[PDB]
Amino acid sequence: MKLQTTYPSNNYPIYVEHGAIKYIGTYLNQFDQSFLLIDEYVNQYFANKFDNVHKVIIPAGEKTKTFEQYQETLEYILSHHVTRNTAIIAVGGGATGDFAGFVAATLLRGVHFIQVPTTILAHDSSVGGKVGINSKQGKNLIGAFYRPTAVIYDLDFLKTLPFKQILSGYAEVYKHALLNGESATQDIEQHFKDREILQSLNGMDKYIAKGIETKLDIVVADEKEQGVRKFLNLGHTFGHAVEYYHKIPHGHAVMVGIIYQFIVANALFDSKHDISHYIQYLIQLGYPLDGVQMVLMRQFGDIVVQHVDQLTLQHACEQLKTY
Ligand SMILES: NC(=O)c1ccc[n+]([C@@H]2O[C@H](COP(=O)([O-])OP(=O)(O)OC[C@H]3O[C@@H](n4cnc5c(N)ncnc54)[C@H](O)[C@@H]3O)[C@@H](O)[C@H]2O)c1
Ligand SMILES: [Zn+2]
Repeated sequence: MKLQTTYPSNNYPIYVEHGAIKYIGTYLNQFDQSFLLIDEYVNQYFANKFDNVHKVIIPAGEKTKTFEQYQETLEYILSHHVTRNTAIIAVGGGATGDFAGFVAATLLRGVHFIQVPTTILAHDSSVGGKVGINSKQGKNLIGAFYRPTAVIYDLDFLKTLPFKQILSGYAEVYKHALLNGESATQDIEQHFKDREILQSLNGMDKYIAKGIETKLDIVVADEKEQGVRKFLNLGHTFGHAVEYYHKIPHGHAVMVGIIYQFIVANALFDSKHDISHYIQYLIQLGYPLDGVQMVLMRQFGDIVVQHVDQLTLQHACEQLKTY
């Protein structure tokens, strides 16, 4: 399946399929040089699937998204007397994509950029143009909006994901379903009903694709997060925090924030959200359970963005600790 952005100009394809890795060669030709920036671990796993093109091994996961690693990689690459017709190919998860993407965005004011996502959670991150690094202050505080030349998503990369990464990635697949509606949420809940099915990845393809289409509507609609793209931050308000203190996986935190979010909506609008229902769903999936802006779902199809006071968040956290 090939998806494609529909902006008034400068659009990119999104190849989602088992074996899409092939499509990378078709591009590589039209580039002077190509820098294969690949994750430390990811390189171990697929160094062979890849062996004018240079491989740059960067730290694992979030370890590379530092301002320091940003200077070193740009410098190292710059030393290779590059040109504006150079491409940065990002092989790895969301962390490498963001980092490599920020290098590609700032190198010579912007060079060519190929996204090669290898995680479930990367179905979300490789789409939309958000790239960047973290700051000693907080998460993705420094970055840019920069459209890749193409997104090449090969589903076979997913076969080697520990369950920990499956769970983490699922949170985003599930967030999109939530944002996509009540019918898509009950649809995905019934399929991925337990840890076993989830861990097997059976049918994740369809849901991943569905997830990309959902976001592809929102980001083409509101590219710079000036309107509806803020709905994508569902459960990231409380998620982004929890993550930075307990350093759990990104997706694990989102789920906790998605629960939290439901609790808050119940306080304000009294949505009558079966919190007990969502909690049990996380338990069945195998999730280890151990005015501030905010994207709140008042009802499926009625997503809102508004401030919330400490007292409401204080009470929303009280309720959550119940579980
Ligand atoms: N719009 C956006 O740009 C956006 C949206 C969502 C999340 N994010 C960012 O993305 C990151 C989270 O995504 P992530 O989970 O992919 O991060 P990640 O890069 O850290 O990948 C998770 C782990 O999986 C390993 N891994 C990668 N591919 C693998 C594979 N096929 N087999 C086995 N192990 C593999 C990595 O080495 C890493 O240890 C965060 O840094 C977050 O801030 C950005
Ligand atoms: Zn996210």
